[PDB]
Amino acid sequence: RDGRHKLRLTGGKKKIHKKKRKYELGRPPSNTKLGSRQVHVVRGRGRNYKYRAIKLDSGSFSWPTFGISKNTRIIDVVYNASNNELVRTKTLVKNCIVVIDSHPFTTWYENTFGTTKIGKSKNIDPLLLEQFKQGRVLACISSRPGQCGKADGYIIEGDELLFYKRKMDKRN
Amino acid sequence: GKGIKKHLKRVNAPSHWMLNKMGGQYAPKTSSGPHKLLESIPLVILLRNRLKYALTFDEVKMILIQKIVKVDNKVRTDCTFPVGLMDVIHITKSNEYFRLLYDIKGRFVPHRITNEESKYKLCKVKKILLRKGRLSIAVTHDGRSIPYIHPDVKVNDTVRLDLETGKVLEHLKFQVGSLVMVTAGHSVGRVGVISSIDKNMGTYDIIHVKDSRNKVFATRLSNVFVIGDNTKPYISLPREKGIKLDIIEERRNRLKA
Amino acid sequence: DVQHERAYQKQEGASFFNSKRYWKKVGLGFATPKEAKEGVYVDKKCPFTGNVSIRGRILKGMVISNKMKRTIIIRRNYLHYVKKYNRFEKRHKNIPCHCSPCFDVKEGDIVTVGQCRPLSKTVRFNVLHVEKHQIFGSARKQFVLF
RNA sequence: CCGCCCGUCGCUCCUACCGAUUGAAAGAUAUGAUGAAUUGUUUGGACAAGAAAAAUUUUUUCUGGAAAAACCGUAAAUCCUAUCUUUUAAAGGAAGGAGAAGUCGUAACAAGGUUUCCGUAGGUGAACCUGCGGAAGGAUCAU
RNA sequence: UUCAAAGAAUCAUUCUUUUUAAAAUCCGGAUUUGUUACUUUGAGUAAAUUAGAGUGUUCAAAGCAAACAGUUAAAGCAUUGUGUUUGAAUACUAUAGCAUGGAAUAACAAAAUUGAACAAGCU
RNA sequence: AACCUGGUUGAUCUUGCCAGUAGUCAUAUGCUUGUCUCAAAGAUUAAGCCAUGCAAGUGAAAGUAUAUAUAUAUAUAUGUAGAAACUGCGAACGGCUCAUUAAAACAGUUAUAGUCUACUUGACAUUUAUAAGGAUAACUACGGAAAAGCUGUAGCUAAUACUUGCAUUAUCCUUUUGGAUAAGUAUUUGUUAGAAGGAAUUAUAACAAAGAAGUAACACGUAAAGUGUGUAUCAAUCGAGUUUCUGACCUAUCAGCUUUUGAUGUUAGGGUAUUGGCCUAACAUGGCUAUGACGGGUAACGGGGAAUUAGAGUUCGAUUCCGGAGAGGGAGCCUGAGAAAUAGCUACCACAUCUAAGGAAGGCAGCAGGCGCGUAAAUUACCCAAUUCUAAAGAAGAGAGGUAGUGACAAGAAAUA
Ligand SMILES: [Mg+2]
Ligand SMILES: [Mg+2]
Ligand SMILES: [Mg+2]
Ligand SMILES: [Mg+2]
Ligand SMILES: [Mg+2]
Ligand SMILES: [Mg+2]
Ligand SMILES: [Mg+2]
Ligand SMILES: [Mg+2]
Ligand SMILES: [Mg+2]
Ligand SMILES: [Mg+2]
Ligand SMILES: [Mg+2]
Ligand SMILES: [Mg+2]
Ligand SMILES: [Mg+2]
Ligand SMILES: [Mg+2]
Ligand SMILES: [Mg+2]
Ligand SMILES: [Mg+2]
Ligand SMILES: [Mg+2]
Ligand SMILES: [Mg+2]
Ligand SMILES: [Mg+2]
Ligand SMILES: [Mg+2]
Ligand SMILES: [Mg+2]
Ligand SMILES: [Mg+2]
Ligand SMILES: [Mg+2]
Ligand SMILES: [Mg+2]
Ligand SMILES: [Mg+2]
Repeated sequence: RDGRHKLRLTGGKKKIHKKKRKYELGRPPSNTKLGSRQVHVVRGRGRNYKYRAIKLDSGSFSWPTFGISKNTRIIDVVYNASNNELVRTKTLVKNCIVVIDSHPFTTWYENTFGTTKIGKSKNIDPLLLEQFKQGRVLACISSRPGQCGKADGYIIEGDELLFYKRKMDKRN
Repeated sequence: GKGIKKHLKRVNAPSHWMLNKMGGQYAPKTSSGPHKLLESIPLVILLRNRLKYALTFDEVKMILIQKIVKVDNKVRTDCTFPVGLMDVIHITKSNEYFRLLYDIKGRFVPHRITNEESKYKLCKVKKILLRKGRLSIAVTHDGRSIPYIHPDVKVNDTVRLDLETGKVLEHLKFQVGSLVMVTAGHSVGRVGVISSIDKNMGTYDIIHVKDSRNKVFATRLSNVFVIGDNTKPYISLPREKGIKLDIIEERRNRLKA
Repeated sequence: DVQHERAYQKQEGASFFNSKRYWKKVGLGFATPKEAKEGVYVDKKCPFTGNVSIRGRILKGMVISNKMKRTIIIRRNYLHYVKKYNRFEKRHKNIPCHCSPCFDVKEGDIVTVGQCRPLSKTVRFNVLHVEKHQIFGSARKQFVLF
């Protein structure tokens, strides 16, 4: 299923002469969603287990500027450069932009210096700040939850963030 | 079903085993181990076809059962254990010590050797890994990992390695004039000095090796085993001393006897 | 316009926030062009800018097409000896290569391509160095022994 | 030269062709329909181990979990077409080859008794004849 | 499009040494200079078969063995004990790929409604 | 041994075929055959069908024995065997055939900086304990079914089955001693820092987060304190998957193909052990082709090779080795390091066996053997002795393999004076 059964670039039918060799395995997609955590183990090749997350929430999210990370419930999926169907179904994949319950980062900031190891000097964006004010912040996912079994991700920043906002843009 | 192959057919056996076409259908199939089957040799062959201590596989097995044959000083009861290029065999009852070497043909001889020199073995490093705690480990052609190797050891050079204890004695860099043995194509037994190394960019680094008849021959760097500094070898070489004669010369030599 | 896709075209291996844009050397004496080091453009499968290491064969060709996006075709023209007639005969083979927009390549231009991993159904190569060259018929028809 | 021989027309044998017959047959793909089994997920919840109360029984919560079901996804198989390939029948038709001292002529070989032959068109029992333009492989290397 | 020239050996010929321009490199001396085809050396390849070396399988087809000394020891070599010499070569493994010496023969690239080389000056 | 003779004619010289002529690890068949050596042999037709038997098991210190037997030493102590079964490992090798398959496979040549890898080897570890928890087999008793390698119930009991779960090292001060700070292997994410390799987003180091699995609740009694079994990561190895380049027969009375059905590419993903239209979505309109694409044919598995050649070549290559594929036909899974396995399973189709008619099992292209087909091909033999494999690894198994039997396939030597 990872295999041939496909035209030959010249557009000639490869007359098949070989079954399907198990090492051409194409086991089917875990459309991993939001919800309470729930993950199965699929047994890949040499007992190499991999963790089909099927529901998720509490991924590890990073804040790249400051280069730190925190575990947060993720409250909604809002964009998917693959397809809008996935976002409709609220399915987490390796480049989904999603919304983090983003109090943790704020709390961390407060603990460290001010209110909304240390190479601080950068001191936050405007857009990001605004986002924080509502509690909830946009962030890519970066793990492939379907393989790794974790919704690990990172906060979307400056230029990329702007681009994603534009993409989202509402309007009509 | 289809997985790995357990058997070896006696014609498909690598020539320098020197098996028969008759005298069997199969060959021994070296166990996985510290050597590459095409450049190893199982213990069975050693016991039966080289030393001729055994007539049969059965006899070899029996011998092994008495825990009396050591290869690199720790015992082996696996009949088809691969012995390979440099390894000292200590048959305990005779108090014989062999070291495997190459002939001037491709063939393994067991060399015969002293107690004193037996205690070490040469080992060429292949890879030099960094591992946890920034500690470097060399990996020898003996499929053996030497940890905490002396920093000046580089990827191709040989290492005089003790057997009683896992630690190393000394190392011999892969220099422009370093006494070398070969271990692959055509010039296999050959022993030379090295003239020159090519150091090709994407490819195999070919090297040229002047003999003691001053006959230059080239070889891949892959399959060259450093054995000395220009003066003296750090091991006892066989009687021929790696001097692959011409065919005519060889014939003449044969005649004069 | 750099960001043309539905996704943000980033450049993996960049490192934006901390540290003292990303390109690499690719080796075998193929000089990374100015357009890779300068000149923003994101390419996952650029030899220099992206994450594909060229390794294996290097073979010169001559471009037939630019029609695909960031992807080129190169016919290798060569001579298959036939022992019966102790003569040769022109033969050929169209290698598809990935380009990367550091190289502006019109047709008939000589290129050299390194191997690299399977980038798509057929493109296993990418162009490392583009000699200029000029052509008058169709590149299709130019034999250049090489 | 009482030589050679040409074609129709009969007669016998064999070969392949055309052939109505939606001819037939098997196989191959391609479409579509239904669709066994089943990976995965979802629903399930026979029960087997806990937690709650009464003196072994009652009600409620947490675990693992069989059957059964639903949805994608692999997808056998069967049926229906379509197309193609392959053998294969057929009244009749029309060739060919073989044979037999058969019928009718005399076409060709000699200036073969209209030189021959070409291409083309029409003709005619049959060889063939005729027209037009070619050729000499002419019966003229020549005024 | 660098043709040639001169010296020594051998039985008119063969094999060898030396220099005749220009540019870069090295402490007046000394040493790098288009691409590919082609060719030469290699490298790297399973053996069996094939060619082929050795070996009286009684011959031979074979095989990959064997030979040697002795009514039972000498001789060797080992510090009473231990047989000894060995052999199972080599070449073939494309037409492609790898490195490689190359002077010929081929291509191609370089090259004027203008092309690049230096010395000075300015940025 | 670089070879030619007869045939057109009344004769001649050519062209030209026919005929002879030799060989074939090339089949058949006819007649004939006293030795010996060697030895192909149901490929060609039907990858047609199969009665019976056999072809993968495994225990010699070393998981589990109140089935049980037994010998010592003083009713206990050790022991020594041990049917059975659980566990473990193997059964993915081997063997067979050649139907498929014509840039596919295969050969050489790369590549894996794109991966997986049991056994074997070597390195070698991290966030009640004088010893933990049940619950299961064989077994006992009660059963059922015509039958099946069918299993029901109740009661036990082990395990190396299954499940828990107990200091020291590196960074800073003092004179080897006494304090301070840390302390997760893969794996994953984000942030950086960077002894090789031609080239690194490599090794590695740090920071912020998660995080499997593990580090002996095991068994012998060994060696000159050892071993077996198990175990995280790394490397080696036995490999495997993909992959680069180049290389194939006949056909143009196959010339345009491929693209809604992924054709060509880009992006993002999903999936994979990893790369990849491998799959999904979105977007391009590509890609191949007279140097033969795409079809068709092959009485095609590929190659190493075989025959025959002076030299070229031509034909063959089912068939000793390597590779591919397949186990009646497709398809689908489980186990496992490795299978899309077929003497594993599920299903359908096509064959087909037993049945008390309810059901049940079955797959010789393993070895023999039989029918069929055919021009066309051997014994239902003996053995593990050799060669090897597997195992709890001398000690057991092996139709793998070998030895004979049949054998005018071939090949060699050689009577009949
Ligand atoms: Mg199979
Ligand atoms: Mg007249
Ligand atoms: Mg007439
Ligand atoms: Mg006339
Ligand atoms: Mg008229
Ligand atoms: Mg008329
Ligand atoms: Mg003839
Ligand atoms: Mg006799
Ligand atoms: Mg058959
Ligand atoms: Mg057979
Ligand atoms: Mg044992
Ligand atoms: Mg038992
Ligand atoms: Mg097999
Ligand atoms: Mg366990
Ligand atoms: Mg699509
Ligand atoms: Mg076939
Ligand atoms: Mg074959
Ligand atoms: Mg056949
Ligand atoms: Mg069958
Ligand atoms: Mg199957
Ligand atoms: Mg069977
Ligand atoms: Mg079946
Ligand atoms: Mg049979
Ligand atoms: Mg026969
Ligand atoms: Mg045996």
